[PDB]
Amino acid sequence: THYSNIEANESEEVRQFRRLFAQLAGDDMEVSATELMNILNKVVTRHPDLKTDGFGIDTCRSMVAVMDSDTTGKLGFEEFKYLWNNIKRWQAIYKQFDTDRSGTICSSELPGAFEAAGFHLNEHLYNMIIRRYSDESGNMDFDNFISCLVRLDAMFRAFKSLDKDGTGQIQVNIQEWLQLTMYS
Amino acid sequence: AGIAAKLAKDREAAEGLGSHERAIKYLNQDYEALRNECLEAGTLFQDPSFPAIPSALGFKELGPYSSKTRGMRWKRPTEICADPQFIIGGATRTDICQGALGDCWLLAAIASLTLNEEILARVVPLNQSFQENYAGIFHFQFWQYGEWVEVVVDDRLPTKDGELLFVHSAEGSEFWSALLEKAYAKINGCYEALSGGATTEGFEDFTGGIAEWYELKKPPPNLFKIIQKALQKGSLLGCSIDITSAADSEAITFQKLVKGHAYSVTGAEEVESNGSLQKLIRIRNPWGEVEWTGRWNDNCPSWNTIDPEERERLTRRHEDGEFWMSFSDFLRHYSRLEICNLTPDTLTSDTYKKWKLTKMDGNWRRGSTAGGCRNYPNTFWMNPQYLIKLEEEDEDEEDGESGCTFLVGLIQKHRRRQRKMGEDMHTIGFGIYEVPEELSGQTNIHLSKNFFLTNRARERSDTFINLREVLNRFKLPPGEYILVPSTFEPNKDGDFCIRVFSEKKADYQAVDDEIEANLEEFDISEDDIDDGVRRLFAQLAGEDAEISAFELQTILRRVLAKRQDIKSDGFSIETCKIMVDMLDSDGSGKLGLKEFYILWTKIQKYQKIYREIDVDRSGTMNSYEMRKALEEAGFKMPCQLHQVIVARFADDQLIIDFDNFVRCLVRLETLFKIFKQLDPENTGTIELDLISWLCFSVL
Repeated sequence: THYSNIEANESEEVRQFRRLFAQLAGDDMEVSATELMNILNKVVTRHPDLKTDGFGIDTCRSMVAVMDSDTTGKLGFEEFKYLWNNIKRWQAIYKQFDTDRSGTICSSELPGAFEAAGFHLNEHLYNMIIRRYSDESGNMDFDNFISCLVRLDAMFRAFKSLDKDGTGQIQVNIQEWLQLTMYS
Repeated sequence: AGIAAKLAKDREAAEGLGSHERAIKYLNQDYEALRNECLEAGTLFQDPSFPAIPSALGFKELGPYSSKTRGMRWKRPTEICADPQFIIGGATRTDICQGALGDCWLLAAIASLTLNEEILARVVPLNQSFQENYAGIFHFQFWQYGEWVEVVVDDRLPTKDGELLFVHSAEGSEFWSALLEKAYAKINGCYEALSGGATTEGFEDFTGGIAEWYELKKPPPNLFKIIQKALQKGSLLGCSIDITSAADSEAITFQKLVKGHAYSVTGAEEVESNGSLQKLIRIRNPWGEVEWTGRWNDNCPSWNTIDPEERERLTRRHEDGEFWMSFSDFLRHYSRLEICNLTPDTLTSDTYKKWKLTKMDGNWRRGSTAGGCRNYPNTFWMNPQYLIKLEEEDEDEEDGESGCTFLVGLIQKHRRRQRKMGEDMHTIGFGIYEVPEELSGQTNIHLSKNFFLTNRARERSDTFINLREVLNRFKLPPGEYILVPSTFEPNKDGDFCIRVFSEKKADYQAVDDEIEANLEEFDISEDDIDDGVRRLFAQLAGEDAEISAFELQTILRRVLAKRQDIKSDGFSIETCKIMVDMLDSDGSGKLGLKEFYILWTKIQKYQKIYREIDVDRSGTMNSYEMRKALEEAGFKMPCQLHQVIVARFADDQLIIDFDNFVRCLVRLETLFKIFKQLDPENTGTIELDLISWLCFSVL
């Protein structure tokens, strides 16, 4: 019937997200990669103090895939709150390391940021994230920054999920391997 | 969230979670833990997942603005009766009744559990009381689409004026049916979620069994045997009477009621009456009261009419709900459903025959596995596929050729849209075809369009209905068959469970493609490339032959797409960074000359493959055409993997353009070589520490 799920401890932002969700899905309360994209490219793009051009489709797709457990290609409502919380959080740290608004963050400035974002990577992972996300120069704009961190955190959770006993190790067949690596 | 969660869960299920023994724990609540906790603090459980608020009752129909749920107090049994008994011994009759807000169907399913002590103890753990370690918490087991979920609940019950509003025992001091109902209300989300419900639905939810129903004004010409094989199989058979527009008549020597009161079929014997042979059906009124002229009508004193005490002493033995009317009973009773219990249902008691069970699980996903009906042959062959194998046929003497009987039930899982039960149901059905031979597709091949095209079905789906489970009892000769579960129309996402009750063993597999990958054996070199790419390439490389992923892009865009942006012209950087990772065996981030011509060539083998499919200078490929595009590309995969590809690179218009088709194939070829290399001994698995997983998890 009329949309339910009532918390009484709503918020400004979220509920507008929530209203958007229903206006596009409703009781389904699910959004796609493109629908999401639009939903993020406003509460992140509208700020005259954050230099970014918005999230790329691939970013949203990775946003949708990592929070999607059934592989339906749709981001849930509740899974959005986890992510957007993390996003409204990494945006924070972002502008700390980009206080001269240029739409990207200085090459050797990024470590402080990752160390700050709650991710202290080792030699090679830092190499991995640069190769993969650093643009041309070796700098990084908010889009890759957020995506990287979304995909990163989710690969910590993924590991810990397949490592219940706690061996800091994990065994996967090829089915799983591919699903884990293709759906991220 | 994410497959590492579902894979993790799939492992658990495989190890035993969701099984009656390891029932899944709803909302991570622990009955013992929570009870222990309250046991300790000397307090009572107040469920945090099911508040004694209006939302538990409903959403303004049994909801918060509405009078129905106004001024009513949630009382526990402690207050309701003097010696609150949860349950009681053998309990002859059954005096359970609805409240001014309950539902008729409810009492039917719940009452049906009192017919068997063993089958009630399965939904409602008997180890519960209000005397020893009360704390105010009870638990129950509900079977949810192929799996058992344990549910916790506090004994707070909705009462207005001080009486139970929902199900309750009229006499007694027993409250297990009250709390069994609140529990079922909780796992459905709302007490008002139970409305619209069907007893066939509650049977299976309270059983694990498969309930097949039959309209009695047009039953099977083999319904008696049907009734007999079930009765000797401990099945819970339930017949009812219809209430059609104030329908309360006699219809023949048959009494005067036409009330919709649920009865059970506990007996069915065929007896020789003066040489005639009478098929009798023993009914039992779950509440007790008899009220049925005769004993068995038709010149009734037929217990002396050539019917020896050698069978007369058998009848009229029991107590409570003692009827035995003639099968011609069809006059009255408008309906009948039997829950055909699963193997473990009976505590291994050799008492009743047992069904053979083999359930599966599947998904339907838009642009991949959402095939549709046999009505849409373009996409049909894309639904998951299975194998039914029959060898040992049924046992009775002789009746209608063939042999092997199998009761197939296909059920659809829920998906944040069904506010109640019975609603927002997809129209589901399934088709059965017989294996013409295939020892290749015996389990390791996925049947394409061509097979269902040259292959008729047999009895298959009788029509795609719009309900929770669609049934179909069969009896096909001893062989091998393929079941293709689906909805009617394509693109209808959904999960499902396809079980199988056969009187005899039946090998049931999940016929699909193995994860295969086989393409180029590009043995390197410098020569033979013919100084062709050599010349103009080396020219593009600043110095030796290295070209980074950012260089690869601009370079590859000058070639393809002719240069007019729109519909992704050239190759996105993720694609390019992917095309580098696939050949950069060191970490330079740039590509040499051998591992560049490789890219150039393998790419040429992608355009040809994209257009050989997308006949139209539109630069747009449909989804369903991927399984086949990944085919002539070296890779094959099971349904899951096809689902993620489409869910990762497809458009909302179910389209995957060339760029996403290329990163997809390159991203995909890379991981195969990573696993294959980590696994030379071909053990089928790979070990990895977090760091390793991190080096790898970031493409």
